[PDB]
Amino acid sequence: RKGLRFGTDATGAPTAELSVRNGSSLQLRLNDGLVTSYRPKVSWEGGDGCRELLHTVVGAGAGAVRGGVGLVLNEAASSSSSSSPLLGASEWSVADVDSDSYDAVQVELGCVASKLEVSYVVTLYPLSMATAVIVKNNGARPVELTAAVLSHIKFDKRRGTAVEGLRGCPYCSHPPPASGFALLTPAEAMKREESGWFGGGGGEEPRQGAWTVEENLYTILKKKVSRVYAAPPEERKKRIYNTAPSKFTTIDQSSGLGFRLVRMGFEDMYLGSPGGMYDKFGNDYFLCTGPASILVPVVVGPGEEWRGAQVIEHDNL
Amino acid sequence: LFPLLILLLFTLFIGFIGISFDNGGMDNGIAELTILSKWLTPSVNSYEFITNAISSVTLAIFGLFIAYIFYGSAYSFFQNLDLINSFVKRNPKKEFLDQVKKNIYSWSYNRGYIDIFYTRVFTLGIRGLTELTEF
Amino acid sequence: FAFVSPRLLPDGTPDVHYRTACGGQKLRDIMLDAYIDLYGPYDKLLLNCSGGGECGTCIVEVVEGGEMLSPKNEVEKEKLKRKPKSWRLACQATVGNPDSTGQMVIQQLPEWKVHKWDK
Amino acid sequence: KGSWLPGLQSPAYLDGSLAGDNGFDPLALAEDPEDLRWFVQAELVNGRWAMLGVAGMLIPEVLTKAGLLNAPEWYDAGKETYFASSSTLFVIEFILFHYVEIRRWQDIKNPGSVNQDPIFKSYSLPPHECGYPGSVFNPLNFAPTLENKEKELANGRLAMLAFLGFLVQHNVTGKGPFENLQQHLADPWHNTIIQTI
Amino acid sequence: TITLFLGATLALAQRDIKRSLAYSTMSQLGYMMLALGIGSYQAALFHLITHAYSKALLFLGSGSVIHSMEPLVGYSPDKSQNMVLMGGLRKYIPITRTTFLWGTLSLCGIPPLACFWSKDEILSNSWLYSPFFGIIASFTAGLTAFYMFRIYLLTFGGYLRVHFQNYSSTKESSLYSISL
Ligand code: CLA
Ligand SMILES: CCCCCCCCCCCCCCCC(=O)OC[C@H](CO[C@@H]1O[C@H](CS(=O)(=O)O)[C@@H](O)[C@H](O)[C@H]1O)OC(=O)CCCCCCCCCCCCCCC
Ligand SMILES: CC(/C=C/C=C(C)/C=C/[C@@]12O[C@]1(C)C[C@@H](O)CC2(C)C)=C\C=C\C=C(C)\C=C\C=C(C)\C=C\[C@@]12O[C@]1(C)C[C@@H](O)CC2(C)C
Ligand code: SF4
Repeated sequence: RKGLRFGTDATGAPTAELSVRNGSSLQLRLNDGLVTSYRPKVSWEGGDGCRELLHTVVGAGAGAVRGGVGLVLNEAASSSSSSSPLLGASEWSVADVDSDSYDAVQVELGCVASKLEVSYVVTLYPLSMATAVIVKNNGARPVELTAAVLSHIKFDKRRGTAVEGLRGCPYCSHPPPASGFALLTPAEAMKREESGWFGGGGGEEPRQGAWTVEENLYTILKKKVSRVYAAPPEERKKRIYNTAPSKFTTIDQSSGLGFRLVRMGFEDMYLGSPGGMYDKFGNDYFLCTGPASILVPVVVGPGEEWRGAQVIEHDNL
Repeated sequence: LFPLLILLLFTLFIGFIGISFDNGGMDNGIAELTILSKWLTPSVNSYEFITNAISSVTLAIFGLFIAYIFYGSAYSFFQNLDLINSFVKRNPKKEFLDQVKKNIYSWSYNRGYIDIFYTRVFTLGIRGLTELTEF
Repeated sequence: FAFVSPRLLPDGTPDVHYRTACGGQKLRDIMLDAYIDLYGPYDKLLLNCSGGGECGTCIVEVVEGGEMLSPKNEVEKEKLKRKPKSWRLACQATVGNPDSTGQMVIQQLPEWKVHKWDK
Repeated sequence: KGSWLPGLQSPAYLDGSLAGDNGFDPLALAEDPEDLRWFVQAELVNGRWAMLGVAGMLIPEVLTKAGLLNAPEWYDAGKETYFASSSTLFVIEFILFHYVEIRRWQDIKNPGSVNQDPIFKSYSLPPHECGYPGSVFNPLNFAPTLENKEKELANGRLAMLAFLGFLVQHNVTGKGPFENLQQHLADPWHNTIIQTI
Repeated sequence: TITLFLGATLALAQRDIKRSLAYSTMSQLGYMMLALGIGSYQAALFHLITHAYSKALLFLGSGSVIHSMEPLVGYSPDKSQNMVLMGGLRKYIPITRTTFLWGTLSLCGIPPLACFWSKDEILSNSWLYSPFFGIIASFTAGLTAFYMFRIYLLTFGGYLRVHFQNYSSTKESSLYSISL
């Protein structure tokens, strides 16, 4: 194969241990876009850093029911509200790997010939991994999409786990459920997010928002604590100057680590967490959160391009 | 770093000079146990002193606590942040409180105006007195 | 609606934020309405804060819509020796209450930016 | 792991799999694996019964000198008069122990053989780990994890040491060790092994 | 009891470590000057003995912190020694951090450490004299515990606000995002 500063390996499926001259390394699967693990250097004493994604165990055969970054793209079918037709179950072609040094590596997957031309770019910097999508389309009529990343981060104890930095968004407490949003989960993330403990916020389709909840968020009332945090669906996202929402941040009061989740070109943020039906998915805590553009259909055009990129910085050396 | 360490060794042992007034602290250790070593000076524990020290350390921990609330980080476990998540939501007197800020800082940056006083009085008084005794 | 547009805390391409504001107040309060950060890495309690005063830790850089602000004071002329003519203090400065049809673009705190490399 | 000598390399005998490994064999006794197992079991049992014994020494002494109770010294308890004479309880001890310990040894020779109570066929036993028996011994469902075996073995080693100390100090003195502690606290310099010779 | 409270209420919001330390030591000498004014100087001398070391340690630690961070920011006072662009150093220089903490806690007043058994005695004697400034002494004994820990939390816990990727981007930007 080809490789400069890593090895295109195989364990059940083709993978790659993207590495840098700092210790940080991500274990990306080639069978799909589902990154499996990402080990930065968080602390100084201890040789390296270890605070990865929540990577569930192998299941049937090759398993893969793990989640963790898996890009979930779809097509907003112009037939019904069926925003879950397909990921375009097809091949995947690696191309034009580059490093530029021994502290940066990025792979470029490609998938064509059934849907439009989809390009996927996964980058690893000395600190921050990143995922970007290109959705180049042309043909009979403009087609649509959802373009969601999930990125199920791992958190410490589910009793001291929360998020800062939003504090202001319309928060659109309406979740289209069963995958967070954007069905066709990366072969698994979570299923049928519901709440039956006590009175939860939102009439399931408000924009109650006007957030003004203070510095923290205290995400503990979970298994359905999941809500798009973007601007409301055209009630204010219609006219000029429609109050761009935000960029993210995280907290875990029991370890002392931070992981900023910057979005670029996407539209929303799916802060979603378990903590209810949790004793079936491990021990400590986790939650799915990432950007996308799904709150409205995403008509792109007959010969145009889409863009979207999540970046996971930590700035916590 | 050597002097820092050796002086850290001092900032903990020196408290044993006037250690306490309740049987000293040990029945052995003949090295001036309950004869507290400030004998160079001229020529259970007391309940009142106990409660006085309790009030002192209470104000101390209260100051430390407000300091940790305002400046301390959040990634630790000693900023509950539930209350912090409340005393921004229903903050009643923010319209008034900030003005107090607008005062207090405006003072400390002005260095305790008494400093400017000697400037606009003394070193501007003699500067004219010299001119007068010249003319 | 003195439509404002923030160029926030230099990021990769831009880092723009949008905000609809009814003129009449100062820049400080109108920013602290749209929740966008102004006081750099300066925290609540006492560190260089409290509005309309001395320290001068809010140095917003105005790019578009400059001909809609109050004129410069002399405290601005004093605490900004280092300034290029562009930016001001924004803590003793106001937008006109009658300018409801303005269009102003602002870059936030300088000295933490690498820009004018753009446009 | 924690080689008790910051410069010496640990021998291949004690890798670190077994709990409490520190390469503490300057005489190369257990360099044969089966003998290593033997001494593992021996250390386990010695430490458990040493913990038992040191408790039965210390706690009664302090509870008597506290005025809450009244019970003779562990050495002064033999000549004491009970509901049962010495020989009776001794032979009962002998028969019961010749049952229990021989079952233990049969388990040692054969992993998973003597499991069931051969009286009734249910209620018997879940398969165990050698040196760490099954259900009827750990009723509170404690998970036999690491930092439990290590704490056990460390406490047991120190208990062995403390028991040997009790014995030799009774030899040289014949007095209650807590009284030795009180005399010590009086003046550690005037009260030590030096003066009593 | 005038210079005590005055030095106390000027260490607030003073963002220069080698200046706030001076304000703190003046507010501390206020206590000695008060204690002498009631006859029980046998505790004033003890308080002075404690405060000497408990402040010299802090000054030396501040010098070390300045010279440690001085290569990152320009060679300039008020560009260094200004603990608002500094802040968070527990990870980078431990041996000169534990000393700062165990000195500033002693100065704040905690039973096991020093500078405690002295100011407690002099506060007791002050209250025994008269509440008129006993209450002022008692209040400053908490205001000091506030700002002495304000300094430490400002300049020893955080993300090194110079670089924490929200305001300044000087770590990694030219990293060639999604390619041609
Ligand atoms: C748990 C272990 C332990 C403890 C707490 C003590 C404690 C004590 N022993 Mg002792 N002792 C021990 C084990 C222990 N011993 C062992 C194993 C032996 C046999 C070698 C002896 C033999 C011995 C004699 C012959 C005498 C004492 C005496 C004493 C008392 C005075 C101290 C002294 O003279 O030096 C103790 C002398 C020793 C030889 C002890 C050596 C113990 C070895 C080095 C291991 C202990 C290391 C341990 C980590 C450090 C202490 C731990 C402690 C701080 C918790 C004191 C209460 C004296 C006494 O009762 O007079 C008041 C006395 O005459 N001991
Ligand atoms: C409890 C109630 C209390 C009430 C108040 C009591 C106050 C008593 C003390 C008065 C204050 C003293 C502050 C000194 C500050 C200082 O040293 O400034 C430094 C300047 C430096 O000069 C200047 O120095 C300049 C450099 S620089 O600016 O200083 O850096 C230089 O450029 C310039 O040429 C030069 O002129 O010094 C002066 O200009 C004047 C010095 C002060 C002269 C005092 C004379 C004696 C006063 C006695 C008062 C008695 C009152 C009772 C009478 C019955
Ligand atoms: C100390 C000890 C063993 C120590 C062995 C050691 C350190 C060996 C170390 C080495 O091998 C290694 C590690 C490696 C080699 O290269 C080096 C050496 C050095 C060779 C065992 C004690 C073991 C001590 C034990 C088992 C004590 C048990 C006590 C009991 C049961 C008490 C019972 C009573 O107290 C009651 C219950 C009631 C009372 O009234 C009556 C009685 C009967 C007195
Ligand atoms: S006015 Fe001067 S002091 Fe008041 S906030 Fe703006 S900058 Fe800080």
